[PDB]
This record gives sequence, structure tokens and C-alpha cells, in this order.
Amino acid sequence: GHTNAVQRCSFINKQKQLISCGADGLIKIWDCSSGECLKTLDGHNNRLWALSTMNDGDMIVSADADGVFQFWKDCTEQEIEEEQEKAKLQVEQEQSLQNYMSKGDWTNAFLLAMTLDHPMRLFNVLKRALGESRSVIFNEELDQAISILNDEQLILLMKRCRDWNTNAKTHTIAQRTIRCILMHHNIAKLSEIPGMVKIVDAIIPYTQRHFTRVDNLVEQSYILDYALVEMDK
Amino acid sequence: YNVGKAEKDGEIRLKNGVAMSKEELTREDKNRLRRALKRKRSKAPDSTNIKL
Amino acid sequence: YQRFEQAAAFGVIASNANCVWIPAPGQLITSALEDVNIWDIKTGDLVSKLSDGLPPGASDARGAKPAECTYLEAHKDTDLLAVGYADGVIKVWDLMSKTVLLNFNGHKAAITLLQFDGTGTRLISGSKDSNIIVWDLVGEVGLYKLRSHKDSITGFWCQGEDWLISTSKDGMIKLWDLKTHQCIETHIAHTGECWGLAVKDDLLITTGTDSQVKIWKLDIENDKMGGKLTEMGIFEKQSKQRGLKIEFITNSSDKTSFFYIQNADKTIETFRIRKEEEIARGLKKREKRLKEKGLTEEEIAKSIKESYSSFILHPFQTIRSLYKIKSASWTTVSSSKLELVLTTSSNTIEYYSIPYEKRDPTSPAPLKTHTIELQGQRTDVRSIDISDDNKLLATASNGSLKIWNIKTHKCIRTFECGYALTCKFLPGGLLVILGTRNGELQLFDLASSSLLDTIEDAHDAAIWSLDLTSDGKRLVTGSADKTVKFWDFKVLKLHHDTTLELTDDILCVRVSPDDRYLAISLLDNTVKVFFLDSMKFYLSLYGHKLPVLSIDISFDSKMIITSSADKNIKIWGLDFGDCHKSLFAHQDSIMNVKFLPQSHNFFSCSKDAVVKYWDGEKFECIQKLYAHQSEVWALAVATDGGFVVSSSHDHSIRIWEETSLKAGERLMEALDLGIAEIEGLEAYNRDMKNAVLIAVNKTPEQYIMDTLLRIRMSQLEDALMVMPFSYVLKFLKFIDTVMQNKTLLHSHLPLICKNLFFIIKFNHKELVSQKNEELKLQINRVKTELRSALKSTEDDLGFNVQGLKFVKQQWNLRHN
Repeated sequence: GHTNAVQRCSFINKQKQLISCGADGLIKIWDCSSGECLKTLDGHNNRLWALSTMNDGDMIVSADADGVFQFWKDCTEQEIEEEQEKAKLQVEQEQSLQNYMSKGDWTNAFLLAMTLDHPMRLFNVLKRALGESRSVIFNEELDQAISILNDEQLILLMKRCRDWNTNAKTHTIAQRTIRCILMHHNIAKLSEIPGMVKIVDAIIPYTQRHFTRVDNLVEQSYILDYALVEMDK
Repeated sequence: YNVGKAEKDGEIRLKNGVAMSKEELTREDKNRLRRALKRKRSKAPDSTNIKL
Repeated sequence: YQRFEQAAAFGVIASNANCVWIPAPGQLITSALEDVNIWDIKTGDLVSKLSDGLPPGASDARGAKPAECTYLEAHKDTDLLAVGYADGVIKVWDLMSKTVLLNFNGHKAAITLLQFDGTGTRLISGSKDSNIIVWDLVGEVGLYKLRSHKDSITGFWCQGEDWLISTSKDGMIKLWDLKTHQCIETHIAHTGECWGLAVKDDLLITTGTDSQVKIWKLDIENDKMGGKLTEMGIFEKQSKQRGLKIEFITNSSDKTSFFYIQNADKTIETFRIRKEEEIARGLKKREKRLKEKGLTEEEIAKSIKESYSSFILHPFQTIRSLYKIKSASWTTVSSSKLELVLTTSSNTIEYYSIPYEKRDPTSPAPLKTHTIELQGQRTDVRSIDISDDNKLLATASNGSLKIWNIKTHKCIRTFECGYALTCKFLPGGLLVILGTRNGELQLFDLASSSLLDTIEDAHDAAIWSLDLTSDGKRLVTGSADKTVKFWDFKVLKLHHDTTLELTDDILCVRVSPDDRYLAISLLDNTVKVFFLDSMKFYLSLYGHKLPVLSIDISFDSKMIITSSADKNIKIWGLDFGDCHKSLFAHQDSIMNVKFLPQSHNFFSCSKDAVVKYWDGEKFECIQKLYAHQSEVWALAVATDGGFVVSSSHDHSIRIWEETSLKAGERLMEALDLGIAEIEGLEAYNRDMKNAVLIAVNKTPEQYIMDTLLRIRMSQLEDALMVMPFSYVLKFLKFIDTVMQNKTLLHSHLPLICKNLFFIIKFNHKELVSQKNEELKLQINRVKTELRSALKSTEDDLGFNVQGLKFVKQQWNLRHN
């Protein structure tokens, strides 16, 4: 797997692994049992003539022909702990989310489904939360939550509302969410965020189509005036 | 603009405008959606061993 | 023809399932494939045998292998036994009546765990399909299903109706709310699989794939939404293999608590829970040792957390057995001693006792006081035979030769031997001869119950095959050394006579009943025939892709069968060696083929666990016999042909004895029905001043509205067009009812509007005719709320578009 001549070879991790230096300047860590390159370290731009190991390779010192030293420190347990915590935190978020939906804590549920990036839940958060509002835009707590969203947090939402706006069966939820943002944020900051304008491009035509519709439905309501005035006669 | 395919690999967005994260999808829902796609795609010697 | 039927099965003490112990050492309930054993540990005899019925081979019998029981659970007070099978079926058995009471089928895979509730009225089952179902024994129905786990359910705990903790093979631990049928907490128990789970009060212990053992405290009433399970510490057990089962026991006299961790290896590691005073004493004692070492107060505190697990847990003793352990269970707890019972994978039951005093045990190792081994064999049987009198069955296995009574099914004698390969009785039934893999020929006597003679240098390799002439004086044996050696009996001892050196390994040697022919199978895919009188080459047969495995010659020495690993039974004729027919009998390698005596009908057993009985003339398989769970290594036929006996890889010896509403219209009734409720609900009101709907469990307006959505748009207008006028008036009343429900209307405002408008257009001239003043007021209200409901929508649409335009312009100015 080395592009050029391999100049140094030393074992690390007991019999398990081997580290090698090449004239290319690449350090490749291999598995002796399987003979496969597990990791490649590239901290040099010239041939490597020296390689010093300590504590079964826990400390690796490599010297460049140019005169540069890379003191590599093993940290595998460090990263592995990090992914475990991320997964652990990750798992807690769904279970916290699901119960919020069952309990009806929508204002916080908005945060969780957003962070987990769950569209159905997110769409379900706004839909039935809006229904409770029918029973300022949505409610004081959720409206404030929408205010605190950061730019990337805002990037995700109008992507969803754009898609929701396209469908007439779901545009109404999208419109109110757009209304909340425009009134709880500095529009100047919105226009500055990259990607808003292109997402905002798609929202104009569909919104106009919805506006042209519904207006027509109110027209068809005025049949009823004819019923009242005629049936009054 | 028209709704298309998922930008993120872990999402399913239909032309209805609804996006679906695979993580929140339940197993039964995932199965039917997989079958739903399929319909869309479809029309488109050793003595010891030998003895013992 | 006549039918073959499973008369009886035996040779199994404990199959691949758990063991349930009941007090009187008392009795033990163990698994034997499809049936359940009840043993008496003291006597070592089978007390009763629990079999549903429908013995394999009957016409009513099903055409597939029976499902083996996988888990046993018995409710002591109610004297009921629940048996879980590999197919996901639960059979509740009446122990006294020895009969099935209830049958539950809700699992698609093998059942992993069963658990009666404390009161014994509800049963909880976990299966490999990752579902937990709570059954109602009194109601004979599954109350509900828990479907969050993503792999096989390894273990769970439920000592109260409120909560259930479940472990699964996906490495997950989950807490369930039995009142909401939902999972409340979710934590990753281990990096890979999670196999063990035992709970004692707040204490909770789980075992993963590795030696790591985690500790969790159970604060059910935390109600913080988190930390009902909090990981406290990790302790490493000695065994590096996975821990399968963990189960607690308390001593009533001293409140002393103990548990074990059943490992996948041959070891059980017992532990003790230290008492609070010991922990308080130990905590103080460890403080001074660190303090005198000069550690800082913050260092010593961290060290205690690092060694937190050590404070509560005390390794007590390790049980070592000769075989891999399949299951274990505490039997009795007392201050004097601690006793355990276990089952191995090698078909035996072992009972252990641990005498102890205070913290540590008295003896270095546990005491094995009892075992049940006589009625089974540790290793699978490789060859079987029947005595000429058809009374004795000798089953040669690796390390032991056991002889059985076909009637009483009780092993009469046992003889230690090597890796036995082929066994067969001698005339008179008084001697048995074995061919071992080490090249040794061993001769045994039942009356002396000992070995008569052994020939260590009989062959240079395994004695793969062995036979006798009809006179019984001459022996022919095949071995992997590529030789056939002839032997004689002279008063009893064996003398070598002649050697026939062949080209390749020999896989079978069979002598014709008339002692004229001798068929020898070779590893080169051919079977070699000689004349026994002169040993002159006669015939060679070709056609098998893979080496032959069994040869038999008809009673009249005309027809010969040959079975091989290529899954084909080929029938040959000695007159010319022509292939009369080749049969694709089984799906796997066929081990043995035997002719029925005085007939050309023959048998065939293969690795696919199927025994097939064939017609030697019509070349048709008359009957399929599905009884075995694994490979059928050996097969033997009675001299009279009354029965055929088979032993399989599953340690079982089995004997076979010889015996309409149109769309839109539905909207009319659905409309009318909820209306009567509305006036009915209103009728109750002015007084103060149905069954279907209750089943629907939705409001009449909801139910009517749900119907309207269900109607397809293409047929909506016509359904609304079929609407009778007097019925139309009621639809207006329904719209009124929707209108007071503001939220429901907003959810489905557009669809309501189109239907109303079409109806008003539909019967405009009728509506004006109606002069009911109250009907004016119903009309009037419908708008002012509708107009306001509509008017809000355009305003929101208008607000969005205007600002959305404005943001567009600002960026355009900025970038242009």
C-alpha cells in the first residue's frame, strides 16, 4: 500500500499491529493479523529516516529529512469514549422526544425533533400545536423557542416549510410558521443568511397560488348571502 | 421549484412534499415504504466429514 | 401398504432449554426436544413425561419437524407450567392432569423468556422476534404488545404491574410503562449485545459480550424523566465469555443475598452482596489506607468511585464442570450451605452444593452430590444395531457404549470405549464388536459386563466400516488405511486372516445375506464388488458424484442400494451392475439406507433430519417421517422388520413401530346517525334548562367528518348530488356542529366549504322555499365564523407574501 520505499518498520500494540515509514512521508498503521492498513498519518512532506516508539507505541516520534518532528499520541480510548457519550446523548433525545409528544409539551418538543431533525414529528409538532392555538401565532412558549433559533437552525426550517408549502393539504401549517419567524426576528439578519433567498424564491409562487385560491372560496361563500336575502323575501 | 429526492441520505422525501427521517420511521412503516419503492422500480473429500 | 408410527422416544435428559426446579433435593423439570422431562434428583428416575400427542408418522401428523420447547416456567402456587416452543407458541400445561390448558400464538420466532406475574393471572413472553406480549390467562387473549426492541429479547424484569425493564440482543435496556404501553427510558447497556439482567430492589446488574458487568440503581419514582436507571460502577468477572443468566436469592435468616453469572463456558461465577455495615466498615477502612498513602481528599474520593463496584460485590466461588453449561438455577439457600442445579450441553443434570461460613466458603471447590447420566449419552451416537433376538439395542458413541432394552427403554449396561464408529451385535446377541477411530477393535460381553479383548494395531487409521458373515464366524472391516482385513473367531479372540489392499479410502463394507458378494465403497466415488468365496473382482459401479455412504443388498441378493453425499439414492442390479433408477431422495447427504427384511422396501436417513420409507419396486417414497431435530447419524432395522430404530444428533433414540353499501349512501346513514346524537345531546340540555359511536370512540361530528374524507373526490359530487333535500337540511345542521368546534373546522375547513357550496347550488331553489326562522339563524352563524375563519387565512397568506417580497428586494439591492 506504500507508494514509495518503506524505510522504517516497528511493531506497536504487542503482536497486534505494525507501523511503517515510507519515503513518501506517510505513516501507515497496519494490523499484523489481517495485514490491512488501519490508519494513515501524514504530518511530513519528505522522506522519513528515523522512527522512535515508546510504551508499545503509545508515543510515536517521527523525524523528517527536512528536520520536523511529529510526536503522535495514542488517543483511541479518548475518541471511543466520545462516540459512546454522543450515542448515549443521542439515545436520550428520542426517548425524551417521544414522551413529550404523548404528554403534549410541544414547545420543548419542537426543540428536540428539530435537533434530531425528525420531519414527521416536527410536522406533527406544528400541526397539532396549531390546533391547540385554534382552541401569539401558536403560543407564547413555542413562539419564543422559534425566536432563539440560530442561522443553521433557521436554514433547516424554511427547507421544510418550502416543501410543505408546495402541497395544498399542508401549506397552512407552513404559512403560520413563516409568519412567526418574520415577526420574531430581524429581517435584516434573515436576508444576510446564505440560502434564504434561494429558499425564499420558491415560497413566493406557491404562496401566491394559495392566495389566489381560498380567496375564490370566500367568493363561493357569498352564495349564502343570496340564500339569506332571497329566503328573507 | 419542485420537490425532488432526498439531499440527506437518511431521508425520504416524496413528491407530496413530506420528508421522512429513517430513524423515526418504525419498522412496519419502513417495510411498506421499501415495498412501495419496489413497485415503483418494478414497472419502471474428507472421510470424517463425509461420514459424519 | 401399512403405516409406520413413532412408538416412543428416549435418550434425552436435557435439551437446549432452561431448567425449572420445584421443591419437594426435589424434582427438576427439563426439556427433551418437543417434550418435557420431570426428573427426581434424588433417585435420578424420570417421574412423568409431558407430550401433547399426535405422534410423528400418523396420517393426521403434520409434514414438518416438531417445534422444540425452548423455555420452561412454572407457577408454583397455581401448579401451572408454561412451555415456549421454537415456533413462537405457548402451551400452558396442567401439571397434575398432564394436559394442555391454553394455547397462545403471537410470536413469529422461538420464545426466549417466559414469566408469570406474582398473582399468576398474566403471563409475559419474550421471543427472538423482538416483541414482548402480555397474555391474560383468565381471558385467553394477548392484552398488548411491546415493540420497541430491535433484536431478540434476552431478559426482562417485572415484579410489579406498573413497570417492566426489558433487555434485548441489540445491546439496549428499556423501561416500559404498562399503563401506557410505552417505553419511558432508553440506555445503551453494552457496546454489542446485552445478555444478562437481574434486579434486586434498586440494584440492577447486566452482562454484555465481554467480561464487563455493569451496575445500575433503579429509582422508579424519580420522575425526573431521567435517571430511573443510573450507571454506578463496572466490575470485571473472571470469565471472558458472555454472561447468559443472572438470578438472585436471599437467605431469610440472615438477609444474605447471592447470585451467579452463567457464562457461555463451563464456569458459573457466584457472588455475594456485602451488607451496609460491611460497606460502611469497608469504606472507613479503605479511607485510612489511602490517607496513610498520602493521597489528597479529592483523590481518595475519586478512587472510591473507581472501586465503587468492589464495595457492594464480593466474588464468592466459581463452579467448574466437565461440560459446557446450558442452564442453572438456585435450589435452596441456608446459612449452612448454598446449593445450585445446572444442565450441560452434553445431556446431563448436575447438582452442586457450596458449604460456607460467614464471608467465605469452607471448601476450595463445590461438592457435586448428584447427577443424572445413565439414561443418556454425552456424545452423539454414530452407529447403532439390533440384536438378532430384537430385544437389545447397542448404541456406540464417543467414549461410551450403552445397551438398551427396547421395551423398558432403560439402559442395561454401559462400557467405556474410544471414538467408536461402527458397532453391531453378534449371533445370539451376547457379544458386541466396535471399530474405533484410533484403529482399535474392541470386543465386549454383556454378561461379564466388561471388555474381552482389544486389538490396538488392527488398522493404521479409523475403522470406518465393519461387518460379519451370516455364519457369524468371519469379519470384514474397512479402514482409512486403504485395506480390508478378514478375521475369524476361535475359542473368544480375533485372528487376522488376509488383507485386501485397495487404491483409496474405504467408506463401507457390506456382505450379502447369502455370503456370496461383498460390496466395498471407496472414496473415489465408486463401490467395489467381490466374490466372497474367492475374493475375485466381479463388478464396479459408477455414477455417484460424491463418495458412497451406505450399501445394502436385498434379502435375495439381486438388488443393492447405494447412498452418497450427492443426495441421490441409486438402485443397482448385481446381474450386470446396471442402474435401474436413481432417486433424488433427500436435500442433504444420506447417511444410511437399509432394506426391510424379506422385502425390497428400504429406508433412508439423511442430515436433513428426515427418515424416508420407500418402495423398492415402484421407486416411490411411500411415507415421510419428521421427528428428528438434527442429523440422523445411524439407522437399524429389526430382523423381523417390525420396527426401525433411529438415533440423531439431538441425542434422541426414536423407534418407529409397524401399525353491499354504495358510496355516498353510507354518508346518508353516517350523516343521519350522528345528527340524532346531536339532537339527543341537545335534548338532554333543554330538559335540564349509540352503541356504534361508542365503538367508534369519536364524536358524531368527527365520525361524520371522517366518513366525508373517506369518500373519494371523484364520487363526492355525485354522493352530494344523491342527497335528499330533507337530508340536506340535516347536513347543514352538521356543518353548524362543526362550526362550534373551531379547531376541527380549521383542520379541515377547505373540504367543508366545497361540499356546502355544492349543496347550496344543488338545492338553492329548495332552500329559499324553506321559511323556518330558526333556519335563518343557523345559516347566519355559519358565515360570520366561516368568514372570520377564512379571513384569517388570507391575512396570514397576505402577511407572508408581502414581507417575503420585501426580504427579496433588500437582498437584491444589497447584491445589485
